[PDB]
Amino acid sequence: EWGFVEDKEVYEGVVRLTKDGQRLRNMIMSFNADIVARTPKKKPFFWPEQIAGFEHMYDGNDDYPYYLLNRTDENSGDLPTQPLAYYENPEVPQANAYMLEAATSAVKEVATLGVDTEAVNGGQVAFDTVNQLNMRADLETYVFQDNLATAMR
Amino acid sequence: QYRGQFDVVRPVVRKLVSEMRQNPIDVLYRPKDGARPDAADVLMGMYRTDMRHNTAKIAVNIAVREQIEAGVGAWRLVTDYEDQSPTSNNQVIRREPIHSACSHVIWDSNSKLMDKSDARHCTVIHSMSQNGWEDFAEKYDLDADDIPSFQNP
Amino acid sequence: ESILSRFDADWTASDEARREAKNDLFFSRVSQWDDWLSQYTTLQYRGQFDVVRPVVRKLVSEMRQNPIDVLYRPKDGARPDAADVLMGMYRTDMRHNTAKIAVNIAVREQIEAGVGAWRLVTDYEDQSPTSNNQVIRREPIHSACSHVIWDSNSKLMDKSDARHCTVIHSMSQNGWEDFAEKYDLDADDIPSFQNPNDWVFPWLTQDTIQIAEFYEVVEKKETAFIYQDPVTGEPVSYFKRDIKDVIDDLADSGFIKIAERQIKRRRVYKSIITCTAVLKDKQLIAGEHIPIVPVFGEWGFVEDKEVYEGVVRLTKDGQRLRNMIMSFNADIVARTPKKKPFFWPEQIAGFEHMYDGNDDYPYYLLNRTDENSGDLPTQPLAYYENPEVPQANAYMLEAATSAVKEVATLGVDTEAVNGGQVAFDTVNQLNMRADLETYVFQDNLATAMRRDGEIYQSIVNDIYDVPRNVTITLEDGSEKDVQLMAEVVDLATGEKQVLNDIRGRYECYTDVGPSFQSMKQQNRAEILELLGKTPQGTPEYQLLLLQYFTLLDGKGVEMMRDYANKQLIQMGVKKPETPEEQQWL
Amino acid sequence: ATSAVKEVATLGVDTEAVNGGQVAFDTVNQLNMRADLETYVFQDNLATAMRRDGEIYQSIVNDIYDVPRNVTITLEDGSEKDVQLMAEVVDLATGEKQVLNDIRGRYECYTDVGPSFQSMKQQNRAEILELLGKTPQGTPEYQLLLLQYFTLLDGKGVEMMRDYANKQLIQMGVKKPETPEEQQWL
Amino acid sequence: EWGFVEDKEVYEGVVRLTKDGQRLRNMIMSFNADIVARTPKKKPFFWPEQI
Amino acid sequence: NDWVFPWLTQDTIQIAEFYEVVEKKETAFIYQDPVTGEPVSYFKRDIKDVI
Repeated sequence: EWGFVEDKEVYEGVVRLTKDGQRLRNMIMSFNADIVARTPKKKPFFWPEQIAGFEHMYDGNDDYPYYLLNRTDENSGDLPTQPLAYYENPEVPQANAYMLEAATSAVKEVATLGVDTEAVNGGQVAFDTVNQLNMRADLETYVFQDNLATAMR
Repeated sequence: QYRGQFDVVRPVVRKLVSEMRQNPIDVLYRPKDGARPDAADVLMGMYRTDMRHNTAKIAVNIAVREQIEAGVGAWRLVTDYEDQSPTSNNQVIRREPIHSACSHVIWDSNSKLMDKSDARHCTVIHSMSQNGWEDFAEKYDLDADDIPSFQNP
Repeated sequence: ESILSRFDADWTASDEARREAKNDLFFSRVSQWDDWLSQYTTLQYRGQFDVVRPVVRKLVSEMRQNPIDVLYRPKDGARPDAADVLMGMYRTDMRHNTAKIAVNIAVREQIEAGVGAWRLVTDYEDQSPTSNNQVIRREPIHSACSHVIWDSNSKLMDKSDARHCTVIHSMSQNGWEDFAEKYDLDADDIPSFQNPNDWVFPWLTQDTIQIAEFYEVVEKKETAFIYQDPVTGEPVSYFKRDIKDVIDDLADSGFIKIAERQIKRRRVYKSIITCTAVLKDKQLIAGEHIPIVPVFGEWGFVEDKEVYEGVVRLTKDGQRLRNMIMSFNADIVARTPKKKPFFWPEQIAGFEHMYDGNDDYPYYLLNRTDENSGDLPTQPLAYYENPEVPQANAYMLEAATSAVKEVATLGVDTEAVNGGQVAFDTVNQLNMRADLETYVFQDNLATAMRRDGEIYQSIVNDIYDVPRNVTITLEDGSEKDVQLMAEVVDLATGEKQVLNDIRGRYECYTDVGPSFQSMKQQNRAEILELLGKTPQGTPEYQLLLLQYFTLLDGKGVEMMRDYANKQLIQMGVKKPETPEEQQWL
Repeated sequence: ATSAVKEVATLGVDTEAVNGGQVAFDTVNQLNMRADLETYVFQDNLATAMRRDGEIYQSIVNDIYDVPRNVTITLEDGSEKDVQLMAEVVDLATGEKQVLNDIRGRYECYTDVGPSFQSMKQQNRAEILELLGKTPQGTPEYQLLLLQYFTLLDGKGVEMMRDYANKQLIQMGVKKPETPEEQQWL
Repeated sequence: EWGFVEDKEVYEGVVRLTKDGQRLRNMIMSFNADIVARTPKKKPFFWPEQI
Repeated sequence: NDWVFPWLTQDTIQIAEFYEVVEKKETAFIYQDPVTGEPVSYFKRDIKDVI
């Protein structure tokens, strides 16, 4: 089942509809599986002197006190500085909502074929009419070419 | 990185494969009144006295899936005229569809529908099958070094 | 290089692991052990995820639709053997396992994993000769196809090619005493195979000592009726034909040859495949009927071998995120020493015993008295964090809700038909009844003869040669009782082992198809409605008199067989099997 | 996390009525019964016979008859003569054999595997999971029901199938009870 | 009647999902029971000059 | 017994008796020489079909 105008017969098909259309799914893969390399590396930064200590810090030994801090700082005076923001966030979760919904809608479209309550001259479709008989490609029982016959004895 | 999880498009056509239940469409050789019905003595045994237990009814479906997947072809036959101990009329024909091997096959002849005589037989090609190679025993067996050269896909 | 045959052509298969291990072997493992492969730095405390199994099991149990019970199939073409007394073909079949249930443990994994059948001892195992019938069949055991890659496969189940391909079980030890039933073998067959250890040998199992048994391998036998000519003395007189007639008969003219199925023979030299090792010294076992039926499925791929079907890979990386959220959550509670109570403990931790009793109203630790700094307030009521509550992963997986389950997709419909029976019913019924190789007419051991013709009565045939007259039953008689009044004791035609071909030897009728047939199934199975198809009538009830008996094989109810059959009189309905009731005058 | 526990406890989720929930685990049952019988009845070496399969002493009653002269038969009339278990002439061929050995009697009588119900007039009376009253009726369908609701066989008062049927109604003859002797007159 | 892998094998139970299937419910247990003893007296404190 | 574990009970007091382990019984009466050598005149059977 192929339609054509140009000498290369082009298919007519279903699954090729949404191929790149639903790459909208891979945009969750383009964030958490790929550009997640932005990894938080969250540092509370206020008074650990210089950040490089001995290995005890991130191994979590039974010795509790985390104090690294002592301050006599650079000369400016009467002014703060606020690190608060830190690193990054998840990406603006709005505009991505309807894309997947449209793809899935086009998907529930292909689940509608000859839809009936039930029965009432049921669900025969194009593919049945074309696929019904290879028995009629097997139609041959000496139907035109007759050779074999009973011939009692 | 980590890819090959996508898939998930399948189920849309999984509804289209399952209609096979009604694919049989049972009907058996309705006679006419213009021929001789008195010769019908053998007719009542057509599905019986020759081929009775028949697996090939599933072989239709093997073509049914690949159909929506891709084009549907046809393949080799072993003559149904067989065995020993001759018997009565006993004729029905068979064909068992295989899976694909039509991929790079290129046909330009007619390729619409064939009820009647038409083009006889033209082109059959398979790439990297095995099948009846070492089974040459009963056909010709002279040399068979011919083996044309193609650009393999 | 002639004798060696296919193994050198089969080395490209078993050379090394390549891609047919990592990709394929996921077929049967998904239900077991774990998922992740390449991703670096995987962490601990969850060692068995499952999160596959719920997919397959229930739907594997959704294939149970296949009783398909219709039996004792009568032959409609001509007389089947023995008729009324032969009903017992299914005798030993229905009692234990086989097609009724054991197909459960037999088929097992097909769509999820590789499928097939496994070993057997001899063929027909029952000892004692007797009058009854017998049916015995396969009893495979354990899951030996994982690493198996066996190639001769281009086609189908029923193919006429080399039968059952090749037979090897991966490793067998108990079997050491199982094949001990042969004659005094040196017991060391010492095969050398390479099962890749990557030279560090992670697993230590050393099992060896494997054999293979057969005699006729790919026995090639065709019609080939006397095709050759004596003139010119051509070599290679090996016979060939397609259709018997062609040239028709040159016989009555000339060319008398007349040799029938006696050949001093050469056979194909593929032998117990190996380079330098062969034995082939006087062993004979039956012939290859081989009722053992390994089954092999069908799905899409270029050609030759395949990466076969599985449905679970949609979820595998939907699984990974349920495992990775424990990488984003359970770890940070361990990364947090929970609260560090320092706002101006200038003296750090002194007086440790103030942590003894953990009450101590006078906490202190606080004085100021320091260098020049200035007042710089701090508000870590949020501590220092950029907290992200998992809002993204939730919806990322909400589109994957049904797709992370993605199964049990079948059997969805209102009611009745258009239901949950897909090709797998007819494909696994192809795992059941579709084998053409078993059939009936096979003649090997003595199951073959029924009456046998007695192999005697020729010597007694002289009675019809007696002179004077020949007369049928006369002169009454009284004590006769049972039938078979015997003087001539003569039959016709002949009785032998088999019936030849397509006469009398047929096996099983119809195909996959209706569950209703011609024997008295009306009875107790109707789910919704009941009756109204055949209401009352005056002849109707004398029609339904003989119908409704459900007996099959009963005991107390058997007087049915009497009926009115004493005197046929005005009814004379069935004209039945046994003359013994009806023959009195 | 709740969605994990819902998965494992589900076996054959179904609505109601037909299309039941039988699993392979149900078949452990007759794997256990077969784990009994074929470990017992598949070997009978000694005791099947009650006393040595008749003790083979009684054969001595054969003493005078096989002599070629005439043998006494044809009881003159008789009324109460019909009672079971008497021995005078004792016309019988050979005798029963113990264990298994040569001829038939070795291995017999096992269950018919299938749905829940059985038949000793049972899946006749099954009904249950599919509606009710599936029995059709007709005018002489009550001669099928001259058996009526009789069900449990050997019971004391369901025994009506025998005594009530034992004499006067024998003009019918559809019955076949277990009763030993009868005959005699009216 | 179960599946198989090799030889005879570690037994597959329905409890293989239930091992950690309870998961982190227990984490809400972490904040309450005995760990108030770890916390030294939630201190309501201000302007307490009593020296 | 993992020798570090405090658990008390050690002694057992009970046993069992083997019977058949790889013990082969054979009948195998047929098919060997009547008179001349009688070497290995008794051995197991393969096919039951016919001589």
